[PDB]
This record gives sequence, structure tokens and C-alpha cells, in this order.
Amino acid sequence: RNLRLLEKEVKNNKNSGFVHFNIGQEMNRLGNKKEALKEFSEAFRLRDHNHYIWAKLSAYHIAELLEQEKRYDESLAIIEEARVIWPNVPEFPLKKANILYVNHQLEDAKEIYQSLLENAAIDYQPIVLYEATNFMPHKMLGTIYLEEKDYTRAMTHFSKAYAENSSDYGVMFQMIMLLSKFHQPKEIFAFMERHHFISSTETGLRLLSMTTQQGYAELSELIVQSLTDVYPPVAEATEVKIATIRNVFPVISESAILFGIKEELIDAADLCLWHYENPQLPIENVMKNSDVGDIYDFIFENGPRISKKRYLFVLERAIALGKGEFADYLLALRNVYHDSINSHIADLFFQYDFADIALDFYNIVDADEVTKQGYINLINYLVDADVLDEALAIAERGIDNFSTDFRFYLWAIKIDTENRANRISEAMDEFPNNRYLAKLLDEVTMLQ
Repeated sequence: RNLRLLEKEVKNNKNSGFVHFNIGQEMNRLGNKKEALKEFSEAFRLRDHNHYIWAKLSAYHIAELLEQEKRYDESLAIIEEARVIWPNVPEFPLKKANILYVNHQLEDAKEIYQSLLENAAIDYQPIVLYEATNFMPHKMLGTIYLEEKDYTRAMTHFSKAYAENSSDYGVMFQMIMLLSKFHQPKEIFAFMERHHFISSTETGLRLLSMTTQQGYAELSELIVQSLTDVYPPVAEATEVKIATIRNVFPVISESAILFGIKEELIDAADLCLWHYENPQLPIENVMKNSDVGDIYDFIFENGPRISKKRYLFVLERAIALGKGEFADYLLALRNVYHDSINSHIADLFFQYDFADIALDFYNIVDADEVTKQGYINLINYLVDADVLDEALAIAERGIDNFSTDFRFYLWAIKIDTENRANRISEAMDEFPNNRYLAKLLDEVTMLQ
């Protein structure tokens, strides 16, 4: 009805960029991404002046629709043209940084995020208010430094992102998970308390959903005890999940299981683990009333094979909780999948700090079936192993298979020290616009 109104208006106006823009928003609402791009492109073209906010939003939406369609070169072209028209709009350099991040060029992304922060030269004025203009740069800077294993700068930017948007579970989850690597649970709870992570019982339960799944038993315990007036059946479910991490035999009423599902504390991975440990629980009945009775039948009754993603999700939970007996049970089931399944199993063990087990699986896999992450793991393992000959060998395998992935060129640069000059050049040939590579070439000329 709103669209039909706009389509009558554009029949008698045609030359109004604003009507076309409004049609693009409606196409956006209805998910017609192809027609939204065309309408937003027409609104930008028909603009009479550059000061219209909707003319700015047109370029932003064009860039986004292009980004959603993985047409990154064309998105960056739209972004750069728009930065030149409107140099005080931060969504355009933000989106450039995001594109660079998902295309694995972290130092170039980092550079842009930092310049968005505390910029006394450009008076940035947002054109959309989805998030606080400074949440996204801090969050992504924290993400980059974490991946670069700079845990201090990660925590600093994760905490500043939290100050901008304290209901974002994502950065809360990141700080807890990062701190769990290095600190006592009580120290982690004290940090959570003085920054007021647990703003309510509800928020505590959403946090508990992450901490139990990662196997943070003591921290989950301190969290749940700090909560007041938790509906008893939800408390029981939480207690049982914590007790399960500690290998207590799981005993839980059907009521606590059902409310544990309703609060999203219990998924099909939990139910399978509990059925494996305690066959008396009414879990078969519970699962078949939740459309996951196929999961039950595959894992326990020789039933038909479930999707590999769902099987890997049950396997992941067992690995993450340290449930090695159940994990071995689950691994015997892999032989009904194609051989390529062992590439993902290898990835799982490596993610949860089982590099030795993961290699056992990586050796099972034909090199064509190894994921990019797998290459990255094997390079990291071999560099930590001081076998830089073999490390560089896998990095070149990465370049040839995944010619567009930045990380394998960078690995070949960092390792092949007696050829760094040619390596940076070979990288620049595939990434002519990457600014870090030029910083690196300048550093070999300073050394040479």
C-alpha cells in the first residue's frame, strides 16, 4: 500500500530523486535487494544538490547492497566517491574498514578504525543512528587486536566499546572469553561486577548461556549465585549445567529441562550429552517434541545421518566442555560422512587448543579438502614449532589455492626472510592498494 502510493507518485514525477529514494527504502523493507540498488542508484543520480541527507544515505545503501553481494571492488568505488563528496560522514570510512576486515586486511582496517576515533580534524556527523558512532570502531579494533594476540589493547578497546553500548553481549562475551585465558574466575567476576555486566537477572541468564557453553564452571557459579529470585526450575537447569562441566552425574527434572530450553540455556548438544551420561532422563521424549529427534536417532539409535553442521555442533560442545569420552563416542560416527568431514574436525580441535589431536586429523585430509582456517592453523603450528621451511611451504599452498586471500601472502612475507623484497612485491601484485604492504617495503629499504 505504501509502495503503491510511491509508484503512482513516480509515474507523474520521474525526475525526483527523493521519490526514487523512498522506493528504494520500500524495496529494502521487502528484501528486493536487486530493485533497491537500482532505485537508490537512481536517487543518487537525480539529486539536485549534494547537501540532501537522503543523497548521502543513497550512496551508503548502494555501498551496503554491493557489500552484501560481495561486490567489494564496486562497493569501495562507491565509498571513495562518496567520501570525496561528503568528507564528514563516518559511515563511509567505517564501511571501507569493514570490507578490509572481512577481506583479511587487518592493518589497513585498523588504520581506518583508529582515525575514526577522537578525530580533532574531521567533525564527523553520522547519517544513521543504529549504533553509537564510536561503538563499532572500538569493537572492531578490539577484534583485530585479539586476533593479533595483543590482549591488552583488545581489552582496552573492548571495554570502551562496552562503555558506548553496555547491552551488547558480543563485546561482553569477548572480554569474558579473553580474560578466562589468563585470570582466575573470581578476578573475572570482580571485573564483571565493577563494570556492571549483570544489569538484571535476564542479562545474567544470557551471560550464563555463554559461560556454561565454554566450560567456565566456577565463573558460571559466581554469576548464577549473584542473581536474585531466579525462577527455581531455571536455577536447577543452570546448576546442572555447571555440575556437568565438573563431571557430576547429571540429575535434572523434566520441568528444569523445559525451562532451561525456554531460557536458551539448554540446546540439543546438552540433551545429547546428558542422555549419554544419564539414560534415565526423559531426553528422548524431550528431543522428539522439539524437532531434533533425528539428532537423537543418529547419535544413539543408528538412525539416518544428520547434516554435518549439526553433528559438528554436538561434537563441538563435547570438545569445549572437555567431555572426551563422549567426544570419542561422537568421533566414531564420522565414518558415515565424506572424508572431508575430518577437515572440520581438525579445525574444531585446533580452535579449542588441541593442536596435537588436530594434526592427526589434518593428516587424514587431502590437501584439496583443507579449509583456509586449516592452512592458517598449520602455518601457526609450524611457526610455533620452528619448522619455518614447512611453514612457508603451506603458505605457498595457500597462495596458489586461495589466490585472493591476503593472509597467505603476509605469511609468505613474514617467513621467507631471505626473500622479503620479492614476497612483498608478489603480494602487491594481488593487492595493489594495500597500504601495509607499502609500509613493509619501506621497512626493507630501511634495513637494506
